[PDB]
Amino acid sequence: MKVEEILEKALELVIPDEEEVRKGREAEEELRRRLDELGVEYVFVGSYARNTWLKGSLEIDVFLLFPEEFSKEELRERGLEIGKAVLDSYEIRYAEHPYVHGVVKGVEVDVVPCYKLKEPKNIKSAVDRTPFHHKWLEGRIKGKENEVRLLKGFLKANGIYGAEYKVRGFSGYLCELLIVFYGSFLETVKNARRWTRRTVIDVAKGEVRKGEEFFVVDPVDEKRNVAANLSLDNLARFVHLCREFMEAPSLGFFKPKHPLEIEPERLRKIVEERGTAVFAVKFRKPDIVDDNLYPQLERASRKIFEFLERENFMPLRSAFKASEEFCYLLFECQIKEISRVFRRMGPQFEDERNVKKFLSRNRAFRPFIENGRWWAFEMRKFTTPEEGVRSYASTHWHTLGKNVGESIREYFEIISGEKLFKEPVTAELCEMMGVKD
RNA sequence: GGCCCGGGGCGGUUCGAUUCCGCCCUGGGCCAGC
Repeated sequence: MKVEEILEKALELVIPDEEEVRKGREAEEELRRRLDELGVEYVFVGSYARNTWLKGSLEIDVFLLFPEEFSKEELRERGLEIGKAVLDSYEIRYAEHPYVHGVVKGVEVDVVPCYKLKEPKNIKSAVDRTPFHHKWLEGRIKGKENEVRLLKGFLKANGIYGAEYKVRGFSGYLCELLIVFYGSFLETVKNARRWTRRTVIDVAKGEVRKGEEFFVVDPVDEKRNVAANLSLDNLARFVHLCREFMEAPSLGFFKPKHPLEIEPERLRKIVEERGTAVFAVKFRKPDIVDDNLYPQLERASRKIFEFLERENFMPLRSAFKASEEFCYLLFECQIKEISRVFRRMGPQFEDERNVKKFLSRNRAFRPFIENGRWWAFEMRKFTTPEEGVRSYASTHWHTLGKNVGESIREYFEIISGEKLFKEPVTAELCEMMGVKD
């Protein structure tokens, strides 16, 4: 029930078992031969090449080295030809440039084209930098592979493992740099508790300093921040997570939490107890990749949240969920209904010119003075949050992300009441309201 | 696609807008993809 005790039990959940390892080995061997028969110049990279992959995430990464002088077109075409001839099954994928994904003797494989270069400068795509990251990591991580797995298991279990937009957490590469720096999972965790939003971790200089933002400098390029996409709040959840684990080590820190679903009836009662306005904007999920979609759901959610606050509906928090089918932007406000009348600030009494224009507007109520300036009573076009967002979304669809906005323009609706509790959003709502138990 | 910085045009709203809500062109930086 002590740190060392728990970590020994944790390796069991993070380290791949013999069969998963053997399987991976037989795929590597078979893949090596198929490539050598074609006399292809390649290099194995990633967590599989450095035996640092988390149990259950076996995936082999093969990068095809190409002469610096080739056109990007050659790399894709020849790269496609090679992946095609060497994979049991294939499928083109797309990052900054297209590549090939597939299977070999049961395991997931990525056949990626890149330039074989000496010295990081002259890098044309992120994929060119990968081989360099690999060379730097291969000699320094050796011997600490399980410290990397324990760290990965910890972040994954707690929903902040990857660096893609759906997570905004800690990439694999970042985890290995963290181990090379701190020496182990426990040391990483012990020190992370002292991290601030101004921390700068420079692996190459073996230094830690104060910067303007959380910055983990890439050993292979000092101008690159490896944790660039680690969100501020995620950085915060990690720090607090380390403080907790060191205070009461548990195996539950490496185990994914059960969705702990709640019956909608109880949900309704809680929204009743809160006396707030809870609603969602439902529309169709545009057919695009998570990496383009989630940042859009974030913008759309934010723009609307801001509309709600300047409109005085006192928004508490927002959320959002995607599905195969639709997208939901969730909201909770403190004001279910606001009066129709509100007060507008006018000019100071001395301003005769502007006071006159301020009174020229025929209004239903006749303005008044207070503290030296005129004020007017005006009437709102809407008096409820839902009613406000129907207006906002209908006319400001274009500011909600290129795709999400285009979809909301062609269709959207606002759900509330029971009708909401029946949509695939009860989990997001529970996280958004702090529902506990 | 999203984020940061900067140019040139507009619409709306307001007593009053560079200053709030937004739309066109447009220069550079960065992020995810592995």
